[PDB]
Amino acid sequence: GLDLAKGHADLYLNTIQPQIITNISNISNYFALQNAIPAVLPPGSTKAQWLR
Amino acid sequence: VLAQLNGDIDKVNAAIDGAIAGIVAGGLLVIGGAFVTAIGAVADFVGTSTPVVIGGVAMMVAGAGGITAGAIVLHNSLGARQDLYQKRSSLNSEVLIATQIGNGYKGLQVQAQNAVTAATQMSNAWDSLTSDLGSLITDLDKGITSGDDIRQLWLTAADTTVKTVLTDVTTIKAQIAGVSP
Amino acid sequence: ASQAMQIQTYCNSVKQQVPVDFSQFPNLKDNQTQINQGLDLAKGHADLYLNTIQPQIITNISNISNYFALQNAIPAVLPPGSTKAQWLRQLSVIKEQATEYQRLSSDTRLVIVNLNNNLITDSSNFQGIVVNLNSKVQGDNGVLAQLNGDIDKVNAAIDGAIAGIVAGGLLVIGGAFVTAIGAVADFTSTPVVIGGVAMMVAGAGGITAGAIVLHNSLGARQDLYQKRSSLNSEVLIATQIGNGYKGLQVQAQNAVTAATQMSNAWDSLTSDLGSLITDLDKGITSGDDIRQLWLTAADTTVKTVLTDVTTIKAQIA
Amino acid sequence: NQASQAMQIQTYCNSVKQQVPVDFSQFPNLKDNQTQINQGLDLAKGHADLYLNTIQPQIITNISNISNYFALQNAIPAVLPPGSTKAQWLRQLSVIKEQATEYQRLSSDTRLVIVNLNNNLITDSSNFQGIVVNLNSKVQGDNGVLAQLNGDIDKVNAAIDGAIAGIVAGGLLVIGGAFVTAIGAVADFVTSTPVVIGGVAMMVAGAGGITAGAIVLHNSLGARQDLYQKRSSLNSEVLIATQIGNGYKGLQVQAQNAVTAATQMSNAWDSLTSDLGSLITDLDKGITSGDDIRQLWLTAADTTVKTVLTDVTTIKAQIA
Ligand SMILES: [Cl-]
Ligand SMILES: [Cl-]
Ligand SMILES: [Cl-]
Ligand SMILES: [Cl-]
Ligand SMILES: [Cl-]
Ligand SMILES: [Cl-]
Ligand code: NA
Ligand code: NA
Repeated sequence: GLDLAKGHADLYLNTIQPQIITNISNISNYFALQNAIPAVLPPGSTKAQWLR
Repeated sequence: VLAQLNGDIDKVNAAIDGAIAGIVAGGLLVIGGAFVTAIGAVADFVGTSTPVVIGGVAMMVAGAGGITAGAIVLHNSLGARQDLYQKRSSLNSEVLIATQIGNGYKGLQVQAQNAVTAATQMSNAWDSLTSDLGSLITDLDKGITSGDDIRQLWLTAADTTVKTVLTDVTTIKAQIAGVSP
Repeated sequence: ASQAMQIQTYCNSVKQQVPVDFSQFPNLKDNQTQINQGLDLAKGHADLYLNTIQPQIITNISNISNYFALQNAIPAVLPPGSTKAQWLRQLSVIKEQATEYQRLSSDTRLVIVNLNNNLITDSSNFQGIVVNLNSKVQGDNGVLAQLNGDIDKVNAAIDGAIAGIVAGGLLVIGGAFVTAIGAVADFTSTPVVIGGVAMMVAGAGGITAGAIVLHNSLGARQDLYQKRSSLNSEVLIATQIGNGYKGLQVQAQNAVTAATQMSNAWDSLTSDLGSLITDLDKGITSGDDIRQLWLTAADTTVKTVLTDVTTIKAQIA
Repeated sequence: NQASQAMQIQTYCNSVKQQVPVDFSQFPNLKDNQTQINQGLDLAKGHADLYLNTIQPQIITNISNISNYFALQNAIPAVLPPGSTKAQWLRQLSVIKEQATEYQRLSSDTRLVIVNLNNNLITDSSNFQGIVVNLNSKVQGDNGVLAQLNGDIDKVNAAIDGAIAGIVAGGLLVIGGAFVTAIGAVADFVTSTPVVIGGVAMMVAGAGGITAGAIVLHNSLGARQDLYQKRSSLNSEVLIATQIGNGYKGLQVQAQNAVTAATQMSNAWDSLTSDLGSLITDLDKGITSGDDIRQLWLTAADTTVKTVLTDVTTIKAQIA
């Protein structure tokens, strides 16, 4: 019973926890892009470019 | 099991109490008897004083019996007693640990359930972002908004709320690294 | 103290312990084999950390730390004077490099997993030692209570024996006086010279009887208080070692926390390198302004990798 | 080291969510405490979740929106700004007044959310106090009983001491009698039946005492064991109630602290609402007033915006 429980703990510690931490990198990256958009499209740029 | 062990301990402790009682009683009979045996002996050297010389020697034999009997039972018992009290303390510890593991599982179950909630909230947060970007794409395409005012939205957000999210990211990473940002 | 300093402390501390010898206590034979096996293993783990893992972690991070110190940014636009051809090679070489470092980061994390399990094992074996000692002492205390009771009871036998001896002595002195008055009382008086000598014989009886019961009782009492002194010694040793292992247990538990924090720190580095790899790859295979988007994002991401590097370096010092 | 108001509620929430429901199925005397605790807990977790993923974000949102708008409009033009028709100036004031009115409503709405939060916390705090009280009364009861059991065990120990005394007495009579019986027997082979009877009498009496004592003993140890099982059971029950009790006492404190924090949040939002109201009044009375009276009200509105910004910083502080 105990051995199995430790198994469950390991799965959390070495499979799920990293996935959660990766999630923070993904959030960090999404916002890196979002704040880049207005830096690469100068003031007054095609609706076409913006949509891409 | 525990009930049996306690029973076994009660017997051994009783045996030992008994033995010691024998030894105290024994000693008194021997001293008492040696006095009776000595008076009865120099009363036969003058009637019918054998009735007390027997009683006196009876006491001494009984006494010496109790003493040597107690001594056997005692030296014999003492080793077993330690073994019994250790068995009990061991069983108590092991039952307690078995219970603790069970409680541990219950707790882990709760942690996992809380993790589901948390993960679900994360999915929904991403879904709002995607859907909200979709709305923005639609609004631009239909001509409700332009890249000139959308730019201002994002830069305002960069000045405040997005900057805040980025801060929280640094802070979270620090706290799970055990470091002071 | 840094995470590494905490594990380092635990390791140095565990290595300094001495194996136990409870051969004088048959009741602790099993605790001994448990403690010594546990200890031996723990020292193994400690050595591995001190001479293999800690240096390896410091190494891998130094290499990463240096590379990104140089490449502290990503050119998003096309630097002054380069064919687009050269720029794509320069981005591709960084992407390859980053991929190599991601793998190293990921490998470091596996090392750390192993470290965590070693620490968790040690912490656990120690908790077990304390528990098993506690239960032996709990047992000995039940017994000790009984022995104290048993000693109190026997003291009665000894008090009795001594009473017999004093009673005897008084009869002898009393009788010797009656025997002496009865002897100079013909001046008719053999009835009291008998009573006087009877007293003396009875007295001498009580004295030699009491002396047997006494030498016998003191022996039963001495036998009991030897068992007690033995149990007291055993309980004292178990407690001494117990407290030792309780302390070690704490150090180990703290080490687990520290190792777990290290894991998380490396996971951020790996994930963040992944983001950088993606951003570069999607920038290398994209349109003119889409390229700039991804490369700008990659530049933000490098700043993040540098942050992750400082964090790991902090954990170490 | 003192934590923000939101951090305090956040802590309580995270703390309550991590609790495990109890199972006192081994203790019939605690069946009611169990259903009370588990219901109380379940509800509390509900409240916690609501705070963590709905209310706290809502509060942070509303304040961000307010914070941004007034960051831009950090002042009120009390005179006619360089190059504008009086007509344009009145539109610019009217747009701010409309905007402020919108924010006042949002502030007021946030306050209702907080009221709800306060009641949730107050309910949780109360349910917890109740749990502790009901556990305490069960333990107070068990302690009355325990005292009696200890007394009862002390009494029975007499029966056991007696039984053992009987057995030792018996043994001595048998050994004593076997010696008398043996001397009386080889005194009849030298003429002594009066002592061979006395000797055998002793042996029979002794064997009687021994087998009698053995019954009384095995019987008494059983009565004592029956009593100390009830005691060990009560001790277990008292120990569990105390363990959980102390847990709920602690939770109760966390909740009480959370109430205080939520109440402080209420008061902070009340100041913002009232202060926005003052700003709305000052603008409205400045838009419909004389030349220098207009300037009075608009100057007052400008002071009032500074005040709104202060109120905003206060709320932001409460959150971080
Ligand atoms: Cl060994
Ligand atoms: Cl490596
Ligand atoms: Cl041990
Ligand atoms: Cl009950
Ligand atoms: Cl709202
Ligand atoms: Cl309750
Ligand atoms: Na170990
Ligand atoms: Na709530």
